[PDB]
Amino acid sequence: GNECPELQPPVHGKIEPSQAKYFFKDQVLVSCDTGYKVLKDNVEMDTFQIECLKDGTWSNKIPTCKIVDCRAPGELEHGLITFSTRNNLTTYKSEIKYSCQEPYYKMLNNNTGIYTCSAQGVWMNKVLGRSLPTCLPVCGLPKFSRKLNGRPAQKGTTPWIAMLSHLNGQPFCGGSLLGSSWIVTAAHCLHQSLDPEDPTLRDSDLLSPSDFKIILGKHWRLRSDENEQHLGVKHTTLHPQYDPNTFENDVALVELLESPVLNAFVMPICLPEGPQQEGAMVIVSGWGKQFLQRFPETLMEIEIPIVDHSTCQKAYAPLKKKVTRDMICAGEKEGGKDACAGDSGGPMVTLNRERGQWYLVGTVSWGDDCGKKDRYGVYSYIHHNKDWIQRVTGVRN
Repeated sequence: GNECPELQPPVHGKIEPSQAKYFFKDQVLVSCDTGYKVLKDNVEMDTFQIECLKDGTWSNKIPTCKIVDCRAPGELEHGLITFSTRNNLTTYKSEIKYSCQEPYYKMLNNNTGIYTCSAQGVWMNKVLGRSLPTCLPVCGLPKFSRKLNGRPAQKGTTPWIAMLSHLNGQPFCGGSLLGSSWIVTAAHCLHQSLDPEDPTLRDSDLLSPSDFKIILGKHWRLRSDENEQHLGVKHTTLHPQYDPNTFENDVALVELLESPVLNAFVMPICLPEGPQQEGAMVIVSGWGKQFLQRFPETLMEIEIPIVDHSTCQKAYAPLKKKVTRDMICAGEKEGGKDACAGDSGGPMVTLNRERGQWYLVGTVSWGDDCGKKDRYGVYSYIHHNKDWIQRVTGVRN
């Protein structure tokens, strides 16, 4: 030998140790700059080692430096990936952009959604870092308009209402879609009538996810739509302080087994962000006979004002029925037939201007027999238990 030829550092790389002349048994590591790695026969490596042989030749040839590949970006549920070039580059320094599926979803915290391929082969966002953005369900924004009591509801104007039916489709309660997977309803909808001689709620009384289903995007009471989504039930949670005899905290939460596809006919209703006032106008909807002579063919609605707590209590006091602070009343005049509005668990909503958003004020309560509640319509004051609901479902407006 015994000297080996001068070595050429690869592009975007280097060689160590850097000697003026190399002689037998000398060794060198070939490495690459930040964002690049050594490429030897399609195997990536931090360094590759060469040595000077006795005959004066190097053990191998200088490999090359290949740019790092962040590979395929993480999937954003309800979101979209938009590359910053027509070639969809997933390599070092390249960028992509996450966008939520408008208008049915919006990005949480309005994160830029921009991710860059880092030197360590990971897509990184300035704020979240490695974590992906969150696409939230847009609530209370109906896509169909209102033509402008008692009256059949216009198709598409109540995309949040849920029908709690038997496995065959027979309704027995109402409900509202919250977030992506939750149905808020009345606690007394989720258990069989208790024994008058032993009025205590027990687990066997509760009905199971196998006993009923949820139907969304439904307009006709008995007829079928193409918009109807029949979903199975996963689990149910009645309010911890639900009293089936006084109907205190008569609110419950149904976790759907599979989530509905959000569209022009199926969207969640917004949670309350503040208490309601006396005289405030609300809308109550349902499929029951309600204030009608006979059962309707389509969903029904009625715009009625809120009644101040006190006046309600006073009207029910002579009947030994205590209207608790977790309850809200509505209607026009006591015994005015509009105290029978809605189905148990059904929604009571109102408009938040100029937010142009609808939100849930209460759920129909005190049972499905209006004779036992003819003074005023009593509902589970959602505002009162917003914390528990938000705590359990993890839902945000």
